[PDB]
Amino acid sequence: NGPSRDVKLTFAQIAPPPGSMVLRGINPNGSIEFGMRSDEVVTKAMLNLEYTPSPSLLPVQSQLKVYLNDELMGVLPVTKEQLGKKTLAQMPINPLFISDFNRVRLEFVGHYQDVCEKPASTTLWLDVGRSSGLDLTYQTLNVKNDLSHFPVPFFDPSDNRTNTLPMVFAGAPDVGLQQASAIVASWFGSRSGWRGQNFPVLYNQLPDRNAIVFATNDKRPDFLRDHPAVKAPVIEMINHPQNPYVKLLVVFGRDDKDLLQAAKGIAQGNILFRGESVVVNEVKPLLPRKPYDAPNWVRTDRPVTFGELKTYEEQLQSSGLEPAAINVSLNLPPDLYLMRSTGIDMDINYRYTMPPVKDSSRMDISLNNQFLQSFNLSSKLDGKTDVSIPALKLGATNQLRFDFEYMNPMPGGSVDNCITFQPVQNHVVIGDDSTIDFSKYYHFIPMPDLRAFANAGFPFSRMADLSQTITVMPKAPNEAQMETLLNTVGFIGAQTGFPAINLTVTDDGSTIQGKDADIMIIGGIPDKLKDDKQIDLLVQATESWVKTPGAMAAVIGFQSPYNDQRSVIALLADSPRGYEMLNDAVNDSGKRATMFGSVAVIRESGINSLRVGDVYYVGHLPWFERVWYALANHPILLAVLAAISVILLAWVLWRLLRIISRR
Repeated sequence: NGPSRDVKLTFAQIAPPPGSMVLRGINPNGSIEFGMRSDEVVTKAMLNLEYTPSPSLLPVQSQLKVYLNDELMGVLPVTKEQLGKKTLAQMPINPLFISDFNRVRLEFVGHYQDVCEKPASTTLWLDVGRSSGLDLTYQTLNVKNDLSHFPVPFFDPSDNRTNTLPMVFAGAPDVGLQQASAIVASWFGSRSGWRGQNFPVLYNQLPDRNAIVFATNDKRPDFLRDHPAVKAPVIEMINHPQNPYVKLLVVFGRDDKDLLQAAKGIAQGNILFRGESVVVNEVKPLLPRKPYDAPNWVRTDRPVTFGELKTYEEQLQSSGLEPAAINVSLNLPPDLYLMRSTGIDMDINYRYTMPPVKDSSRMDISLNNQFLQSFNLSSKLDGKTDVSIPALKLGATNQLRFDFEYMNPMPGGSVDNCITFQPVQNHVVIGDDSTIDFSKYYHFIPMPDLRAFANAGFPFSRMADLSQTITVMPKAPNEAQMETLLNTVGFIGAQTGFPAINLTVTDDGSTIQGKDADIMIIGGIPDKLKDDKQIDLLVQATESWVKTPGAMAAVIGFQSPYNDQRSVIALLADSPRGYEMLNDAVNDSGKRATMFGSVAVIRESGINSLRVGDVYYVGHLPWFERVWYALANHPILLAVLAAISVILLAWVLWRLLRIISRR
């Protein structure tokens, strides 16, 4: 037996509630995409359809095929009495061909006239209902308990849903255990990517999921008893003592240092986990990380050529009668200075198939579903394309999708004589020689803002490995403080492409005096003031603490009075219920992006965002070129400065004239 999940997914083709997709004679293919977890087995597959055929098609000579993976298992011909009203459709699918990946697509073949039919006509059309999709039930399988498939039993990069793995601790962690948990949590985030993370911690209890257990040979979580003492950090894959269906991950050691060493090995040496009970003895770094070298972010040392931006094999080309929209996902750091009116040029060298005659076909480059510019598609077949695309996103993932719109050439040809021909298809490819320029750009941005932090985590992800980062926690943190820390570092790890293994966590504010690093505030300050006046009072309340040493959830960020070059970030609450709603506010991207300014108070109903305090700037741009931007805004003042220089020239000329006369 075992637990089973009954998932329900609709057609992969876009179908907004305003209007569902229609299978016409020009595009009769509708594909459904799903993936397996490499651990579940399909027990019962069911497919439901609600189709309404037009009454202008022959019943017998019109059918639709159902494909699971390049094969058919049944057809559903339309009867004479079915052409008018809607009817349900039940089609079982044999669960034998579902190994790891399937493309369930349906094709429509129909006929409306015998002696002469016109392809891609309007009189024939098919549409499906809203509730039309596969109904397959998964089933948990007994894994062979092998550690070589890391991290497949914990996180398989094949699901479209967010993961949720708890991290049970030994109870009341200390200064030497929090940092190791952050390192492991961050490495999951660097692998989670856009799927999202959720890390609910526990204490002295074991859940019914694939959790992770931490032990230091002392104060074991009341189920690791009778285990002999270990002389080395041992990582096992023991199962749940009550049911052998979930897989845990215990980490052993002798003290705080031992567990930290084991955690670093997991996040770095993931390619040599063999068998079971893998031990690590010596893992040390050799070289630091160059600034702004996150794998997800595009590098600026030399212009890239879409070589590492493919992240797929058959993405830069399309085929078939209707070519698909080729898209490229790119992320850029938010440090690119604005107010330059320059843009980013392109060097696209796409090649296509020669059309027969001048069909006036056009190709348009779209950006975030917005029309930008269209070109011609005739070469009497390779065309150089240079364009500076404005209006980027600067922090969020912005796509550069563009499609190839082709009209049917010679639809009927002759009207008096019936002509029938097979539909001809064509291919298209963009090429890997197209480059974009990021050679010499300067880093400059107003620092006291949370939009950059909420989109890319700039105030903390300056270094890929987080060489300088200071986090403070109250003594003996409860579930809330650990829960909000693990998600936050995972958010930083998710945006970047390298786990944070060099960060540190302290327990008091005495060690941060004079330190040149990234100060981060997590926990709770005295919260007693009324709801009316948190806009201004909280500004000095947190500042007074940094210098020396129906719930509320406020995130703030201001200048750190230690270096005048780094930003502090503070997360405050009053009740554990506040932490839970604060985490839910940042986990989802639906409303988290709607957060700008310094102070962002989280309320039960809505989010009130405002900007207060004195702003400042970050980065190191040439001071000589700074005046160029300042003089740009002041047009009248620039003329006055030139006039003053010209007026002073006359005084020098008068003195020169007197000197010339005396000469």
